[PDB]
Amino acid sequence: TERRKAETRMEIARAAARLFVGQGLRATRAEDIARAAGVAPRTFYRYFATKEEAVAPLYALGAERWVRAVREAPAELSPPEALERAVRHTLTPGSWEWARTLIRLAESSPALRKVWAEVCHSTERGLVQALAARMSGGDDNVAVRLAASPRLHFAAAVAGASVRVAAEHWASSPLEQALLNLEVLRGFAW
Amino acid sequence: RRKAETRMEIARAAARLFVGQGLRATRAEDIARAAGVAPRTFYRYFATKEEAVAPLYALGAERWVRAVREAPAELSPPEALERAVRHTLTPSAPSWEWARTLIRLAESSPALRKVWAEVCHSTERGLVQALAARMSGGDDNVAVRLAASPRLHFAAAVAGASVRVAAEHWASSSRSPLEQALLNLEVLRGFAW
Repeated sequence: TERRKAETRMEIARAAARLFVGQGLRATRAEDIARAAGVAPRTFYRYFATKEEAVAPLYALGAERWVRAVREAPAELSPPEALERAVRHTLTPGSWEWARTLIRLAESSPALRKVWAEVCHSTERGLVQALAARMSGGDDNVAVRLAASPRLHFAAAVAGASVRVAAEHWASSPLEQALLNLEVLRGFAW
Repeated sequence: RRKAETRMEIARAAARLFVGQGLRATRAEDIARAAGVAPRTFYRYFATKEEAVAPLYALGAERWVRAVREAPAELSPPEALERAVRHTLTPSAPSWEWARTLIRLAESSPALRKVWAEVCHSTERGLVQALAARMSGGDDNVAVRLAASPRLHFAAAVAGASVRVAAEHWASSSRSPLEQALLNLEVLRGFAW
């Protein structure tokens, strides 16, 4: 593995975030982010095509924590339990306000909305792979069948949406909403 | 204005090429040539080759939202939702067959997946406005309250996902997206409007 690429990507991301909240997206330019990250423009563009794409790593961070929390939940737990536990772990504060502002920024920028939508959408497949495993009964072979299941694809989307929508509303106006939202899966044919 | 006309011409050109030659083989410059436009003009509208398909995707998504809005007023939201799904996912095979291919392409390209995810997500806000109006009782003032409702935001997301997921599976296998979408929607049976 080489996480150095990954290390540098985050450093740039954290720089972009401070600037976007500090000065706004329009005022901030890709070149300014590079300066802020203590790196050359050529390097910036090696990793990101545009200023807005530079936030993705921060978003990915929140989303991966959620998926990991589902995967790491104790085996004995049921999926909706695992889902409830995951939500609570992430969205009950471990900063917090800075998250609120970064998501808030997406409401006002199409380009940032794209990044946000893209990160959340990617999370879905991961989440299917987490849920599939949990129900798998240990057989990877049995699991792979379930991960190709449209029913599971939809459930994953609904769980994702429960958190994402809450987060979005929280930012524009999250725990209480996400949990309320999840209730819609109560009956779900897992 | 003109932008949209131009944007679609480029998009149709990209699509023909992606199916004709594949995504990797095709470059942004080739799309411009195909669209009868200079590269500078291409980049005026799109940052990358994959972003050029968005207008085609937007087309399918706007059909779905429009079908919710255009449903007869007397219809209840879930009825309106049911009507929209049926309209949106009941087929002009060349038009239906193209869609299947373009969505299929997303399964194999991360960059296209981004474009696909972004178009479907945009649809959500439009849909909340449509649903809010339906329940509005005509008062825009009463409507705006409902459009700020987190319960409605979630329901809109779930309806969107019901169609999108079905569409995605439809594209990847050798059926009707309709059956899956409706099945998926069942999760809103007795949702609180």
